[PDB]
Amino acid sequence: GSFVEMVDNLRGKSGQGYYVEMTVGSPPQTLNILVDTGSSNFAVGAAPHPFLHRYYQRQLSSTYRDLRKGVYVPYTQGAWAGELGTDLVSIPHGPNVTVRANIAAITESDKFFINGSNWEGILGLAYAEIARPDDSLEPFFDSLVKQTHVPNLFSLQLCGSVGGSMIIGGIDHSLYTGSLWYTPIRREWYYEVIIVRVEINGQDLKMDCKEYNYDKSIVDSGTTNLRLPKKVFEAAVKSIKAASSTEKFPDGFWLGEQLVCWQAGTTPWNIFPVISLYLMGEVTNQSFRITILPQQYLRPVSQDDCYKFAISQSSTGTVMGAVIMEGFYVVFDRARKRIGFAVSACDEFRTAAVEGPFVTLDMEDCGYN
Ligand SMILES: C[C@H]1C[C@]2(CCN1Cc1ccccc1)C(NC1CCCCC1)=NC(=O)N2c1cccc(F)c1
Repeated sequence: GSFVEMVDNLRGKSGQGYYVEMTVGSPPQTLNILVDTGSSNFAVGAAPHPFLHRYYQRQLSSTYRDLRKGVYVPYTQGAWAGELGTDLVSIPHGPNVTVRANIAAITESDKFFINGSNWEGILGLAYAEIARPDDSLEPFFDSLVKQTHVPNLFSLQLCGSVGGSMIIGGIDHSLYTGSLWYTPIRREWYYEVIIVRVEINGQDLKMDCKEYNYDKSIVDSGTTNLRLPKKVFEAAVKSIKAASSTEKFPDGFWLGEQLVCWQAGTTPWNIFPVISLYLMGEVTNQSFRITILPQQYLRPVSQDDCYKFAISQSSTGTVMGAVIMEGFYVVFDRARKRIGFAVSACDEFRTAAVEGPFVTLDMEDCGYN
């Protein structure tokens, strides 16, 4: 294929995110950057930190332009503070272009960088509406499309030391099998989508579909888990427990407070159910479903394989994190305001699936207002 040089451009450590090499400034300064569809800022570590192997040195870059404005980005689990500026940016294993982009130089942080993750910055690929300090700070992808002829689309193949591909400007047919099924991007802020039905081993969870998207459902490459709103998490855990009753697990396992380990190569994948998420399709009353295996929602943490239940509670809507994305080739079709899912080219009894079409009525009632 024509996008061959972008294949395998992602690396990472299990549960520590996927990173791409990005070259900043003049002379070049290459750093490993977290690929995050759940945020909108391009920000790099710019001062020594115990968890950083390297950092951006603005004084060494002749093309760096200080924007003379600070920036602060807080989250529930951590935060960072820095200085705004612009500099020349290229992705050596990405598109063959160089752009002048906004860059936040991280000078201080709290619980943001991960010890041993091998990444030193973050590439927020979501929209300007959630950019900090505000929506006037143009995200990297917007700068890329405005300054070059690169098509307004990117796609991600995250393979569960990890690897993957970020194809910028198109779709690589070698990265998937079967058909690509599209769900609309409801609103351009996060990559917001609509889940219309949930099944555990083919059994309908039978909740009002508004609950699946309360207060939003997002596609986020930067979040490890499948995060579910409290009511949905509780019903989904109750159903998963019942479907996996051939073995008993402590309550704390389902809450992520306890891990369960098995002798190398003996994990009884067959005892755990498959999870199906139905997404709103592109045609009236049409939906499709994506099916997740336990190999995706049970994440590996000697002669023992330890696992964490990677489905967790949220009070800020559903988050379809790397747990969900890892079974699929995911297309962020920004030009047509849609997200595509296909079976990824990366057991003997079951496989992750993308199936359709299904008839689902009143799907418009599933969205939060
Ligand atoms: C950007 C952050 C935002 C993120 C999820 C992960 N990415 C990526 C990431 C960053 C650092 C380390 C690991 C992942 C988040 N996302 C929410 C989704 C729902 C709607 C509200 C936002 N909440 C958090 O607390 N996060 C977080 C997690 C760890 C460290 C950190 F500093 C922040």
